[PDB]
Formats: sequence, structure tokens, C-alpha cells
Amino acid sequence: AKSRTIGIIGAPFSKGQPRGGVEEGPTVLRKAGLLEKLKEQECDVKDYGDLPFADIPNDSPFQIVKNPRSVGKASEQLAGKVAEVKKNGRISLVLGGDHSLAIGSISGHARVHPDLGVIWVDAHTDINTPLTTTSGNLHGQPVSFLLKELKGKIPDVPGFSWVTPCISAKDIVYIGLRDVDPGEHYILKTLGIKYFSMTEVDRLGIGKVMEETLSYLLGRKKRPIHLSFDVDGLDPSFTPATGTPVVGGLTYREGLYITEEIYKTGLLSGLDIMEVNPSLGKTPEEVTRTVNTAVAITLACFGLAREGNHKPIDYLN
Amino acid sequence: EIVMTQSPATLSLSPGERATLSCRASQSVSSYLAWYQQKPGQAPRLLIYDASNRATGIPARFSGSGSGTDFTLTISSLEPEDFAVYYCQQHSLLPRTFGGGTKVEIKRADAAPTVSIFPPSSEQLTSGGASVVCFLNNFYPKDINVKWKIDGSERQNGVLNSWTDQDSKDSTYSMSSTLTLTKDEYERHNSYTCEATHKTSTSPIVKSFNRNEC
Amino acid sequence: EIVMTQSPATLSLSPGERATLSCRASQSVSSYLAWYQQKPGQAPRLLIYDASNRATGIPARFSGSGSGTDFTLTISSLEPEDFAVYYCQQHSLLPRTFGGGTKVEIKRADAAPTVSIFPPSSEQLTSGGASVVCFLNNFYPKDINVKWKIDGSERQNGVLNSWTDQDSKDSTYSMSSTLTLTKDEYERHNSYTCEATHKTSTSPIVKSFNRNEC
Amino acid sequence: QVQLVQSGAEVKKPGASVKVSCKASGYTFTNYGISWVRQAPGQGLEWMGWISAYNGNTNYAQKLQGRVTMTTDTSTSTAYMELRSLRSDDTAVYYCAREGAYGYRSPYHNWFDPWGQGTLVTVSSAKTTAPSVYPLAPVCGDTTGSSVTLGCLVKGYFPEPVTLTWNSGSLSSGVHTFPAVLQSDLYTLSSSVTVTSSTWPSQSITCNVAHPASSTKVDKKIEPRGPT
Amino acid sequence: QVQLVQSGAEVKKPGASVKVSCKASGYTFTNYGISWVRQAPGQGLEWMGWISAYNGNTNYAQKLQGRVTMTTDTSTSTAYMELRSLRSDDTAVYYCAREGAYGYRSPYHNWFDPWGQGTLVTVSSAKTTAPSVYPLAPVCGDTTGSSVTLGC
Repeated sequence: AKSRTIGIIGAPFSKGQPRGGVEEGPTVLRKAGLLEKLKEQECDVKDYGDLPFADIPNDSPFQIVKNPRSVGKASEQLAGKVAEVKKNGRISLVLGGDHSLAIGSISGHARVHPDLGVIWVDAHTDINTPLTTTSGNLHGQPVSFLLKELKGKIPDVPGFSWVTPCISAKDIVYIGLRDVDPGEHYILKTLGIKYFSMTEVDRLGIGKVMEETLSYLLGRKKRPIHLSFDVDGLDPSFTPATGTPVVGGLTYREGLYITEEIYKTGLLSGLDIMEVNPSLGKTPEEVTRTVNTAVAITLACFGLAREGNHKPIDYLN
Repeated sequence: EIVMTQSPATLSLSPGERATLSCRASQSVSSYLAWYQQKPGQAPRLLIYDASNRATGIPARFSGSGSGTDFTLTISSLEPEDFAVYYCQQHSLLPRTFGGGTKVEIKRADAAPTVSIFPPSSEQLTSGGASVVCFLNNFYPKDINVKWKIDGSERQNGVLNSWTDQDSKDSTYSMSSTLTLTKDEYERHNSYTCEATHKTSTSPIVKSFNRNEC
Repeated sequence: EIVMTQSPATLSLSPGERATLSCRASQSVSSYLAWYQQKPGQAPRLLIYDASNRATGIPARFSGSGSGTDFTLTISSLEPEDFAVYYCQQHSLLPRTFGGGTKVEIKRADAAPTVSIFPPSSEQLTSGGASVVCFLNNFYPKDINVKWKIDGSERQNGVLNSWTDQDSKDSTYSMSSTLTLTKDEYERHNSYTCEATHKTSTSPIVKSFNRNEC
Repeated sequence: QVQLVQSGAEVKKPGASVKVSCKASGYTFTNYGISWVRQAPGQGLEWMGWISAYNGNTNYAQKLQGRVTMTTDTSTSTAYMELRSLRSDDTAVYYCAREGAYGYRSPYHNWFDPWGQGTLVTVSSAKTTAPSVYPLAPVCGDTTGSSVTLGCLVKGYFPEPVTLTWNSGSLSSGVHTFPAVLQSDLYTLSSSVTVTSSTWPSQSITCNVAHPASSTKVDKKIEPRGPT
Repeated sequence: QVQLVQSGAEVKKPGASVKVSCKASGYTFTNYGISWVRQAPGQGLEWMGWISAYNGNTNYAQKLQGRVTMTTDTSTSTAYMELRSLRSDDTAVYYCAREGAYGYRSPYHNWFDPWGQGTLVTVSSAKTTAPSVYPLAPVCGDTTGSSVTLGC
């Protein structure tokens, strides 16, 4: 079909976030059988393999931003691979890794579709700049390299000379915000980005939130949707094996509802599954719940509705 | 769980040239590990935070490298205040193992131990005990095997040893051979031998005394 | 947790008629248990899946019954390739216990063991050991008590036994009586007895040798 | 066909675990569930855990909760079983077999029918060493019976097993190769006997002891000792 | 400056625990995370737990799950580490040091740089007793060498 024509891109990258172990991001999501669980329903799954990320030895940090050149080279290599798999007319399923890859994962998507809209499901806004950060981790700064309105408030970070800001402030939607910096909230209220924090999700309910989200992005003109999904945006009772978990998150029901309503538009054109960290589960059962949750989110992005699916032939024979 | 292995288990280098160390990981820690300077009886002072960059108050000479499996620690200007056990610590994988220990000794021309023995006191015989300790003083390097014998037939499971740290001036070592016997086993036998063996000793030095000899 | 008990602990039936077995449950497993054919040194092959129905490649003769506490396994056409330990497995209660073991032997006229003893080698006396092994060969059935004695005073805690599987041709058994002594305890005594006892032996067969006799 | 290929024969002292691959092939994986069952030698069998490949369902057993962890790798259909805090009671042949997943779409299965070939796991702290052959075998040689029992004594080897052939495997009649036994010193003992008559003194009899885990071979020519 | 003051040298037989205060001062607390590391004498070192002062994140290690409990007192910035089912293998110098909290706002830290001065913990069931001096020392006194070794 037009949708559920997946090109999987692994990206085992960890040098944006401190908790080392998300390098087993694509390894664990593939050994849980994401490919085989996609291949029952009509999914033309083509694995493009994990990317080879080199190890730059003299990775001298910025003022607070640390490991800048490795993240810049990793996102440039990823953006090249995403532009390759979107010239094949597929849906760029990227799965890492950490949110530092989403710079390339949205830039390479915007090399083909310049009018995309990002549904950034995350506990955090990830909209810190290299000037307003406190951690300096680049899993907290992917959005501020991508917004067109933040051109000029971004210093020339080494390794990010290729990054062209590709989306505007009114073309991105946050769902699930519950841990926002003061600098992040000031940027989020200055630019006027439509965000659905957990206050609005508790108020309106996930049905009204997804209805207003799809009306905000797709109400004016049908355009590609790039769901960049984080696994700490869901509640840590469902995904405890993530990098920066924040309690009081989206329930597993509500996450599956978000992905089902994105699928029923039929305009999904890129999926990002970041911050899966299998080395942080206190039991292997916690890792099992995290990975089964992320796999179920991806499968509900690509057609598996909870009400059931049937192939269009008669079964009473 | 990643075992961190250090290839120089011990090290002895005179105040002078480079003393490059080793820390091998069992996986790819990938430029995320550290270095320490635990002096004996002290808190482990931090040397290097993430494979380089000389953490905040290090003098001039403790650069290192890595990225990402087998790491180095260069001591280019050795500076004999730095004679301490060094530890490498991986951090970006849990649980957080350290290295093994890299006891940088002092390197001099090998000293002979003064193998000296002492009987238990007669005060101890009025208590019911017998502690026969053979003191070996001012030797280098550490490795000495000491054999106690029941008038020539070897002794086990009563021998205790107390090694010193390396001395500041002569850079030697010292060692007691604490052997504790009962009052009855003391009075049964006389010739109490201390068969010491050092690399400077071509023959095993046997120091002995008879019971009630002195 | 349900203990599954099998009423024939061992079994010896000649190639011929029925060899109906037993598996008693401690609760009502209710027609949900299985049967297996673990040959020695093999993987346990499945016989019956749920109390009947002859699972997928069984020849003609391994029907069973149940429903639901004490089950049977009929071997109607015995077929002497089937001499293996059989296990019953409950499945519809956790945890998933098995049976005990149903070692179907071969049934012949009871054979006498050839009770033979051997001294340790003089090569072993040059090592410091003494392994005195009494070999009992070609007996049926299994049950033999072997007594070692220090010139007539019995020995314990050094005796090891190695039983064979039942032989293909004569359907007998073989057994070592591995007794290991030291070099010193060897030289203290001479007459080293192997008091063997089989059902064919009306008297306990004592095989002995003196030290340095042969 | 429906198989489970396992790997492999591994010895761990009390230390790190004995994670065993149980590679499935032939049947549709993530449509059943692999369980594991141990067997100490000369003992019964104990079920010790069951994963469902449908969704990662752990469901372990009593006395090891705890010690076992069990995962899947269903890109390539293997299933793993690790261990923790190893111990000399865990000298067993760890079998993996298929219960069938107890979901809603997975078919009826209750009875373990792929069975894997088992995995020799002996948990010890001994060192890999050569055997020591100390035989007495008259060559035959008297001290009054016609049947001349004779055999080799294989002493102090680790780990299992050795290979015991008599006269390069040519002597095959009367061979009673005995199953090995494990000492109190955590080393192993074994023996084998061949029985000839007293009418054959001209039969050179050599047990050919070879322990390939130590890669050591002891070919032992034995002769009787002096009569009269 | 950036310190960790500990207290104190305590002996417990196998019985009740050796809850150690690790008082932080100088740096902003609830912006980092204190971990603990043991060291038996003449041995290596073992990490044994890490709390984040941001939000109470336990995250213990293998072989003691279980035995350790770790809390904070961030009114006055100390951090505690208790124990359970004490044993004579736990004769160690329990160091506390700072990993840095791995939240979202907490800064980059991976390397233990406050280090506390350590805590002498010897776990035994003996009674507090006087020493017994039994020397031989010639005063010197011969039995042929010039250098007179002597000691208590």
C-alpha cells in the first residue's frame, strides 16, 4: 500500500545522552522481531541495516554541549540514509538510539518532503539551545537546530555546518510534555508552538488531543507526518528501561491511540523510536515490557489497530 | 557487567621517564571511563574524567587516551609523589565496575632482608600462648616465601604475614612472619626455623633458635 | 506443584507381552499429561501427548489411558528397541513436574558376577596414590553390595561404583568398585578384600590379594 | 524438520553463566513457546522456566527466580537461558523444548515435541588436566582362573570425557567401558575392562586413553609381572 | 569547597546496620547524585549503589539488593546508606562519591569528583579488649650480628 511500506534504518548511536547503553537500540528492537511482526500484515519491509557510526577521537566539546562532532557526523550520515530511503518511496522508520539522531532524521526527511509536520511525542520539549542548556546533552537539543525561527540564536556548533533549519514553529506538535526547562518553556511560549502537555492531555482526553493535533497539522493541507516518538513520553510503569524517565506519563492505551490515529490519516511518512535503553531495566522483565511497548507502538503506527485487521478475502470458506 | 582489566598488575619505575599504563574493557565503553589515584589510606583522587582532559587540578603530566576498548594513562614526568595505586573506572554501563589496581612501586638495586627471629616471651608462657615471629626488614622487591618447621617438619595454618608499604627513603619493604603456637606445642620442640627466600638470597636463609636457648 | 508418582520404579520384561505402566497424580490433571522415551544419552522422545492419540511417528503399540488421576502406558508388542527410561509429564498445572523414571530393563536367567580384583600399579606407588578396584563383570540383576576391609575391618568413604547400562547381547551388568587409598595406608596392610554379594551368590564372594603378592 | 539445535558443551567454575542457545527451525516461531528442563545424571528431570515467544513471558519456577533469566532472539529464532550464582549441584544436561505459547491465537500444544539434543553443563572449579593411567593387566598371565580379567585405570582428568579404545579399537569383545565418576577433589575417574582367557599370552593389549579437552593421549602398553 | 563529610567509624557485630551519613556541602544538592563504593583492604573497589537526589532513584547492584537501602535527607544535604544481614566479608572502607543525577536538567557528570574521606567499617562479633604485649628485645644485647633487631 501507500502507507505501511517500511524502510527500516537502524541507528545504534549513544553520544548525545550520558547513559551508555542505547547503542543496543536497534539490536534489541530487531531481536524482538519487529521485522517479522511487521511482515504478517501487508508491509514491504526492507531492512537497510544499522549505520556504521565512526568514533571521532578528538571530540572536543563546546562550552556546555558535549560530543558535538560525533552527533553532527551521525546525523549527517543518518540524513543521507533517510533521503536515500525516501527516494525509494518508503516510510523512513528510523529507530535508535537517542533523540540526537532526530536532527538528521527530520533533515533527511525534509530533503524529500519540504512541507512535513512533526508530531514530537516526548516527555520533554528537547528544544534547548547550545546557549540555554544546563546538561549540554544533545538528546535535549534536536529541535532547536531544526526550527527556522531559531536561526540566529544557535552558535556554529562543530559538526553541524550542514544543518539547514527545515520546519517552522507552527508545523510541530508536542504531545506528552511533563518535564520542561525554564529556557525550554520560554522558547515554547515565545515561538507559539502548539504543544499538548499532560495538563491538556488530562483535560481534553487523548481523543480530543489527537483530533486537535491532526486538525492543526492536516487541517489546512494534506502533508507528510513525521512521528518522532520517544519512549520516556510514555509512563515509566510501561517503559522503565529508558534514558530519562519522568513519572506521570501517557498510558500505553493512549500511546497506541496516538499511533492509530496517525495511521488512519494515511499520511505517515517517517517514524522515529528513540531513547530505548535495555541496559537500564532493573530486571530483564522491565526491559521486556519496554521493548514490547515500543514494538507495539511501531506496529500500531503501521496498521495494527487494536480492533483487529483482516486481509480483504472471504474467511468463511 | 563489564570486567575491566589492567595489564600492568604491578609496576616499578624510578623517578624519571614515562610509565604508560593499560586498562582494557570487555566491551566498547567508548571514551566514557575515568582514572584514579588512591594513595594508601586515602580517598581515591580523580585523575582523568572521560579518557582525557585532565580533571581540574592535575599538575601537568597525567594525560591519557582511549576510544574505545583498551585505554592508556601516561605519566610523562613521573614525579615520585605519584607512587600510588591507580584505578580505571568504566561509567557508561551498569554496574559500574572498576579496574584491578596498578600499584606503581619505586624502582632500586635489590636489597637483602635482615632475616631475624624472636622467641615468645616468658610472659606469654605464663599466659598459655606462644607467638614466634620472624622479622624480615629492608628488602626489595616484595616476594619472599617464609617456611616454618617443627624442628625441620613444615608448619601450616598458623602463619600470618604483615607487609609494609614501600618506605619513603630506602624504598624497601618489611615483613613479620607471625606464627602462633600453644604453650604445649611450644614445649614439645626446640629448633624453630625461619626459612626465608628472597631474590637476593641465592640460598634460602634459615634463621632458627632453640627453645630456652637465650 | 503436583508430585507425579510412577508405581513401577524399575521394570524387567522379556521381549513379548504387555508391559503396562503407571503414573499417579496428586491432583486431577484430567487428561492433560504426556509420556516420554528418554534413551540413555539421548533427548527424551515424545510418546503420548494428552493421555492417548499416539503422537506423530509412533509405530503401532504405545497406546495409553487416563482421565484423570492414575494413568497407564501400554506396551502391547514390547519390541526390544524400546528398552529406555519412560517419563510421565503433567502439563496443565504449574510448575510442570515430571514423573520419576520407569527403567524398563531386559528380563534373562540370573547371571553370576565374575568378581575380580586388581592391585594399584607400582607406577601409582611412585605417584603417592593407591587405587584398588574390584571389577564385577556380567551380572544380572543390578543389586550387589561390595564391602572393602582393612585386612578384615570394613572400609568407608573411599569406595566409588560405576554401573553400566544393560548390555545389548547378554543383558547383564558390569561394575567397578573404585577404592582409592593413600601410599601410606596402602603400605600399612596387605590383605585387601572385595566382599561381593549377588542373588546368584548364596555366600558372599570375597576376592582378595596381599600387598606385593603378584 | 521441527528441530531445536543447541550449543554448547560449556564448563563454568562457580562463576559466569552458561547462556545456552536453543535455535529453532522448521516451524513458525513466535507462534509457540520454548521451555527448559534440566536433568542431573542418574536423576529425574525438573522443569525450570518457559518463555512464550509471542510476548516475552518469563514464568520461572521455584528455587531459582532469581538465578535464571530467559530471553528470545526471534529475528533468528533462538531462545536463551542464562544463570546466576552457579553451583556444583547444577551439573546437568539442560534440555530446551516447546510448550507452545498460551496466548489466544497460538495453537493447542502441551507436550514438548521439538526436543533439542541437550547441553552438557558441568559446574566445576577444577583445572583442565591430563589423565593418569595406572593399570595392572596380565598378558594371558596368571591367578588360577581361565578367564583373565584385565583393565586400565584412568585417574585424575578434567573435564569429561576421555576416549577409551583397546588396541586402537580393534579389541572390541569383552569391552566394558565404565561411566565416569567425579571425585571429592573435583577431578574425574574412569575405567574399562576387557576379559580374555588364560590361553592367550601373546595378545599385546593397549588401552588408548585420549582426553581431547586437555588434548593429551596416553597409549598404555601393559605387561604382567614375574612368575615363579 | 566541593566536599563530602562522612561519619563515622562504627563496628557492628553481625547485627544492626552501619547507616553512614555522607554530608554534601559547597555544590548544589538535588542537582547531582551520590553513589557508594566499597573497598576491602588489600583489594579492589566495588560500586554498590547510586541514589539520584533529584528523585530518589535507588538503582542498586548485584549480590546485595536486598541488603542495601539508600536514602536522602536533602533539607541538610546528607545521603544515607544502610545495610542488612551483616557479615564478616563486609569489612571495608565505604566511600561515597557523586555520579551526578541522570535526569534531564542535571549537568554532565560521570566521574566521581567530590570524594568523601571514607568510613572504617569492620564487621566483628569480638569484644572490645586490651592488647597483650609479649616482647623480646635485647638492650644493645647479643646473637652475633652488629645490627640489633628488636621489637614488641
